[PDB]
Amino acid sequence: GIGTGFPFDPHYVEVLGERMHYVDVGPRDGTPVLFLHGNPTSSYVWRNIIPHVAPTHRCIAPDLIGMGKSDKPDLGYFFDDHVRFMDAFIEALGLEEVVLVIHDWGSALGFHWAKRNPERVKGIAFMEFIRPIPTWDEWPEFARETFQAFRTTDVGRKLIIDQNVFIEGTLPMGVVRPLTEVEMDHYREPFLNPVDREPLWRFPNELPIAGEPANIVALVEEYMDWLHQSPVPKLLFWGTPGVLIPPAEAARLAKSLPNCKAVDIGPGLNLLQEDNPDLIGSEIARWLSTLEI
Ligand SMILES: *CCCCCCOCCOCCNC(=O)CCCCC[N+]1=C(/C=C/C=C2/N(C)c3ccccc3C2(C)C)C(C)(C)c2ccccc21
Ligand SMILES: [Cl-]
Ligand SMILES: [Mg+2]
Repeated sequence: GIGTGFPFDPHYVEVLGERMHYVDVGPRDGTPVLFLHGNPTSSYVWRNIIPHVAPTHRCIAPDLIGMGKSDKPDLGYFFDDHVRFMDAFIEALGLEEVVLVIHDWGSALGFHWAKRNPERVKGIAFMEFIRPIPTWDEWPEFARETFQAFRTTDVGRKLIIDQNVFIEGTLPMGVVRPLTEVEMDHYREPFLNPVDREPLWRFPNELPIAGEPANIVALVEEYMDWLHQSPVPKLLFWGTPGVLIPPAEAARLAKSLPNCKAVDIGPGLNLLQEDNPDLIGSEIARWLSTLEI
């Protein structure tokens, strides 16, 4: 079956005065592989991919601030806040060069960090990643009405904060196969207290859709432009129908991105890791063996 356990010893590091939790497994030397989750997940989303990689490479998987087992400061939980904390996490572990494996808002962090630190990125594997969505028509039809509602202060907070819709509704709708209760309970655990749900609401309000917020559109356009001019090895996983990255978009990127291999993981929405962890993990391990690391 698909594993439901999380058999990783907890590690913590102090970051801007807060403790951040992270997985750290695999060999001690070499180039580490840094796995960045997004909304509304945690390092749990990588639990069945890490074991394919850990035999050959160090795997580091932090929980974003306010998420997973990381601390919950008083924060806006803006993308800008996550940039400060992730920048500081990477320096607090003393990382030098890395390979990135990134998803959803973790991909916006990873691509933005790579743009600003290009000499330190030896490869990027990515899936269901943040790109500009120029109009609402380019958001999947089945999810337009809900994300339009999320992007309000009254109805959106009632849904996501009061009723925990991103965890109880949106997350399962991002997986083709049924999630089981152990898996849901791991995703629920950081958010049992409603007042701890601000990241889950601020994130969809940061998504670059139909030109807003314009600062996030600008930041994401910048790292997409960087990506298209970078020789860094790239590995793109995509599913059908997808959510952020539909098949036609994956095919465009497979053509336009330098040094990019694309892999079709079969049926998939947003949390591709939950529908096909073994192909994602085995293809990352293979690709790592071809990098000059
Ligand atoms: C970085 C991107 C991450 C993507 C994650 C995966 O995304 C998958 C695509 O999105 C799926 C979107 N659909 C859903 O989330 C389905 C669940 C919707 C909420 C259903 N629901 C409730 C509904 C309350 C009422 C609503 N109102 C008034 C309204 C108005 C406009 C649009 C939509 C809506 C909804 C949200 C339907 C309650 C009863 C609160 C509830 C309780 C528990 C679970 C689900 C729901
Ligand atoms: Cl989101
Ligand atoms: Mg504090």
